[PDB]
Amino acid sequence: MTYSESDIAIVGMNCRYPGVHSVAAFETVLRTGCNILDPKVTPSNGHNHITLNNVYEHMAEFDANFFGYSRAEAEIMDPQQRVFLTCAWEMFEQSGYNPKQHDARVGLYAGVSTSFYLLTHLMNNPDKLAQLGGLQIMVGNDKDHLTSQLAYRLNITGPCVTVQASCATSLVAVHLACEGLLSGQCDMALAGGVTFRMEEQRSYESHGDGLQAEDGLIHTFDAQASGTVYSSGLGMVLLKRATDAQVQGDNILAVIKGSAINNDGGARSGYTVPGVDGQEAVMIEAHSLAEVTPQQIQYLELHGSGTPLGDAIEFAAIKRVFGTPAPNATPWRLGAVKPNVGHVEMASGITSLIKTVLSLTNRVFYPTLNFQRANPQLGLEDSPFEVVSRLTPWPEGTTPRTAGVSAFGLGGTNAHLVVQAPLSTPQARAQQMGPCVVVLSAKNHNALEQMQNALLAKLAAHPEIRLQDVAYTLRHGRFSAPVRKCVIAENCTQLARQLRDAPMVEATTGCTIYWRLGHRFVVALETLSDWLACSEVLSQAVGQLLEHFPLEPACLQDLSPAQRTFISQYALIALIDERETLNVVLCGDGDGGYAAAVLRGDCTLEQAWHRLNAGQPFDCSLMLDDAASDANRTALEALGQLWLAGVSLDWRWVDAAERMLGSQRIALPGTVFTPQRYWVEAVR
Amino acid sequence: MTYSESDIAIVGMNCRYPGVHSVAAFETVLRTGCNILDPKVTPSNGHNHITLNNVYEHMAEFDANFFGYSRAEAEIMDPQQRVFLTCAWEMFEQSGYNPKQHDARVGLYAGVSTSFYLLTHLMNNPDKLAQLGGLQIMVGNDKDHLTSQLAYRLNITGPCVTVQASCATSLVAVHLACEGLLSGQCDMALAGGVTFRMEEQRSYESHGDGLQAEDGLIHTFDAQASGTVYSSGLGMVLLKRATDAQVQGDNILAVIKGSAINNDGGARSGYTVPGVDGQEAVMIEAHSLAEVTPQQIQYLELHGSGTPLGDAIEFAAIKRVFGTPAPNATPWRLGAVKPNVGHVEMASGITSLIKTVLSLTNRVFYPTLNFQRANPQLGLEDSPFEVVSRLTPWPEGTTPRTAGVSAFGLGGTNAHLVVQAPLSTPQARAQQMGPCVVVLSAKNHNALEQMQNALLAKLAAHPEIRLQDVAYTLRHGRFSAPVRKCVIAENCTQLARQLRDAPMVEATTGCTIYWRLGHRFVVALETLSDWLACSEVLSQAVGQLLEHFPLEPACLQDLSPAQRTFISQYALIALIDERETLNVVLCGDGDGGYAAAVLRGDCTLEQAWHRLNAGQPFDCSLMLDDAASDANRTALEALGQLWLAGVSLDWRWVDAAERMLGSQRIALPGTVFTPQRYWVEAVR
Repeated sequence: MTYSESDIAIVGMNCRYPGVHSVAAFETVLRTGCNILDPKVTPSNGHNHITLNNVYEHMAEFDANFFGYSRAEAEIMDPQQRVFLTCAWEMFEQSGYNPKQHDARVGLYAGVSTSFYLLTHLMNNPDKLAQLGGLQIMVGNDKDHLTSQLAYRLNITGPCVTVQASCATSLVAVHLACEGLLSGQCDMALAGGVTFRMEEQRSYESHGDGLQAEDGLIHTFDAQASGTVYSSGLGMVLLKRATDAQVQGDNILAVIKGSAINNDGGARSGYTVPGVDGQEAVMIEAHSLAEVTPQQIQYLELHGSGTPLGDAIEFAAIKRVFGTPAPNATPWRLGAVKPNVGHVEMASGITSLIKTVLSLTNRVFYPTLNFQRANPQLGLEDSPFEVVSRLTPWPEGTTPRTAGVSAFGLGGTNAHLVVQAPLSTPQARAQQMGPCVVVLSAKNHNALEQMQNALLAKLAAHPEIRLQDVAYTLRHGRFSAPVRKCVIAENCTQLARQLRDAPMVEATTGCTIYWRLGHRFVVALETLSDWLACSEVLSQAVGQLLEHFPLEPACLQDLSPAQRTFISQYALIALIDERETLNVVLCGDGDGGYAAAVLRGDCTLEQAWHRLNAGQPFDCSLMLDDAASDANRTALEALGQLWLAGVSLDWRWVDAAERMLGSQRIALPGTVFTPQRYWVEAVR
Repeated sequence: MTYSESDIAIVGMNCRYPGVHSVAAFETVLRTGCNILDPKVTPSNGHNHITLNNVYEHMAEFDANFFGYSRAEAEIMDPQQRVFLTCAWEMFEQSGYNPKQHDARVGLYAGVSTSFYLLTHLMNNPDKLAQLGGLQIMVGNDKDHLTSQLAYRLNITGPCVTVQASCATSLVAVHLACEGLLSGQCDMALAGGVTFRMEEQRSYESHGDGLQAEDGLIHTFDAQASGTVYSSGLGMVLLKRATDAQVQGDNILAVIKGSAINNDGGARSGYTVPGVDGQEAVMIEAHSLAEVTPQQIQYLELHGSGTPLGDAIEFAAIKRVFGTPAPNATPWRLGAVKPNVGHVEMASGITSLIKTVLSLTNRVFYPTLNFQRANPQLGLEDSPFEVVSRLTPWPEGTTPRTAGVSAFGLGGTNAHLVVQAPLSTPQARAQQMGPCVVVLSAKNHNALEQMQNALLAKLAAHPEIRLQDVAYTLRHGRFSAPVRKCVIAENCTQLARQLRDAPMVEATTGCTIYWRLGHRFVVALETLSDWLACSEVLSQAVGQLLEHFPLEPACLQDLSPAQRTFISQYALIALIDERETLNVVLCGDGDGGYAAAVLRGDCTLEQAWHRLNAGQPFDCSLMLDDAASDANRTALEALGQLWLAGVSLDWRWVDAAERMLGSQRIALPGTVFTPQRYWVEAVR
């Protein structure tokens, strides 16, 4: 079985919370069932003064330098935007995608809280408030820019939309992303949200309203639910069409089957009140679009605000949508993330979604905290529902592991997802040992060193990581920085000693590329066919020589070694010259001379072709010759020394020369930022 | 020919600018070629101090009362949000749609500037800054709420998304709207933007940067272009699937054939610089999706910022996309709205779009101001392009009147539309005189009076308005307020004297509805079939009597008058009781008695049916009887007096009794707001 046409694959995630600096770490919070807010309640004038760990300490830090910001620009730029950017770049790398260069169209769908940095900090520094130009202050803080910045810095030209929808924002984004994928507007999309609280917002005063918790604890669905608790947080995911992700060497974490967004409309007691009708509606719609009955969903990731009324309503809407299960079917499992990491105004939804994805991949229901006793008004006990309060393994059913994710925003804008485990990967992967081109790059040697050591460290830690993957990932999923290092290895072990002994090369732009064409250079049918398959211009010119367009593997096999030399030789240098006319000198040997004369431009292709069939020869250094080493290998090294010399390659070239089948994008170490503090203080 | 599946019809518009309070008025500005900003330049310290008419005077005013806001809520609520809401309600009414009640799913796609009200006014009233609760201040000002509020107040449950994309916002919204229509997520959608400048933002200091005009004039594409000029402004449109709009009595103003949104990505000299590549790309994409060659577009509505560089780039991108026209083809016409009403940060796009739609409907190219002499670097002269600087009629070609609309936002987020004149309306409209049910409602008599007079005024002004339309519009396009007035008229003339003589009736909820069923009540086949067609429950119950499900017109025609009485009679009261079980007393006469006994619940339908075929009778006041007057008429009055008594009707009931064919939604007077000032002042 393969993925459904409407199936959106999650191929990347990233998140930040106070003291939680990686998805991996977040997972740990969920697993160990930790509450990062660590609240502190002080009775205060009949109310409760509550202090939290709800501010993302590191917000001030940024590699302004790396992202091309002046220190000033960085200081007025909203932390939210900065950290979001950093995180995007990271996630892209971790998902095996070169942040600044994109084969396919990329969409940006994301939202952000108001810039309390602006409101509290910037606006209380009358100096920097004007000395750096109001317009730029706006560029630094107006929500609109969140996406536009990322689109600049990651050179993204797809749909680019800052989406805003109170608490639902992140999931609304996710939805609009799926939409933009399925519509075709983009081919891969980043969707997410970010909400940072300033230090001034660490505390809060509890009024007894039932909106904010009296005890600083989100007692989702618990009898003691007194309200919610707001925190800093950031979340994002990388989505693409499952059908594509399957064959594009993506690690499909999970699949959004269907999504929906709506509003409670006027079916509520007042603007800021949830609407059973609406939540019901959205869930129904989503489940419909994901073509799933409630019975086929095992888990639901609640909004779980911790507000008595909100919880009460949400659950009502749930009961309505789910109804009764098949006799003796296990109850529906309910969970909530907000107890763990607080309510993250914008990045709530995506947080829940991430929690879910982790729940799926790890095949566990993670505990929902502060749940000591179901709230009477839910009547959960009699219901076929139960809140998860212990790490418990996600049992396997006759249908896929499947969960629903709800984000119900203040103001009544709602979003719902159906998320499903991915297809089990039938991996009879006869991992082929063979030469692989491993490449690292950085902005300076010192970084490259660190990258090197980090990678080696990873490989050493995970001996099961296979080279095909590494080599691939380090090509497609990383940007070609100016300081480079390239190695051809047979295995991750060997690699260490090579990498270390290998030289670091700063691209010296615009040198002479010298080409020695040897007698024989017979590269593999696959390689040549893939190479030619990279350019219409070639495929035609060759199609005419072979009297057979389009070109087909067999078609090439008929060619004599002596010919395939000429053709292979030509093809490569022609691809290079096409992508970038650089200073290319040539020099041929026997069967090489022919190609050499063509590429030089002494004659036309067919001219030499006929002359080669007639046997009428002609009279940074690279060579192309079986004699020296396996043609294919000679090609890899050839390309490598090119890249080192600072030529721009289409990695497909290398991929085709490697012929590594079933290679995979993997999460490796990546860009090494050294960020500084960029912060404006409020002048008292 | 009919509309394409992907064709989105614009069926409503609305806008506000300083001193421009209606679309109609805006049109006047465009026609008369007026520049509302009326700048004033004062030499100042080597620079120019410029004062404008760029603040929307009335922002402070609102019918908080009408929309259910406490004066506090209103005072902290962002003017942008308020005026937007008011305008939405208005536009809905003017497009013939009941703002608070929606047959189909409605989507909200809209964006808003940062709340300078918050920043400048609210935040300088330390009192009201906390005395009314931070959370509510956020609810009042955070962009997120723009849509959510509207969704509440207009009881909209569709997709609800605050979209943000700098200058492109409004058009990005429009796009996402079309998307949500075509995707099916909604059935009608409001898309728009709003940007209000506070008084503190009226003037500005000209630095010579080339970003803001030195003379307070947007010289789009003109040699003297020194920059742009920012203003207050609001815009919105009402969109739905053309194919539907065609048959749903909408006035299709124009059609979006295709749309696209993208970003300049990294193809620019710096974050705030336009990217030829990107603008090129977006236009191309759009034109592709609208399936049009440049040659099939006559007009382009420029971004026309008035910044030398921005204009220069835009035009380059245009040249690239359009190329050369067919020999001796008239040149492409270029226009820009920003000279007329300034640059409206968020509502620029939608403004341009409206200008375009007006350009189309009025079949004219409106003048682009401040254009005395093309800017050298454009090289417009040689180009097959021509900036429109005179009201000039839009000639007819062999292909439809078709234009492109560009919105290129700072930060590189771009949007492009292809907008086309609608299909010419084949209106063989044999306008049928006949009885029509005209209904007015308001919150209090005093309002109802005003509404009355307004309406009569309109009708008197436009004697060509046909009653079918009026009566329809006043049913579907208006909310049933508690103070009501209902009339059955034969023509708009007659109507006046009826409306005046008619009583105003305050719905007294839960009175007794008395039903007299007369011997005969044979309503038209159409009417009965439509009535039954309103409820599955009925269509089945009758389908069983007639042994023919689904029901077909002919099927009913076979029924004897004496039967059709019983069935018609039943059907109506059954529909009423279905929609709302009210206290319904009954009383029958001959053939009536049968229905009466059924509805009373003495027997089951078929029980009386068989008894009627056997001829075995039984033994707020309304009656149902040919004897009194044409059955159909009797039904209209019946329904009317119901509605007056304050019953909730499905207007389809009335529509079906009227049988007015080809009725149309028309722009009449509507809800009468009496708004107060809600404003927080800055405490110095």
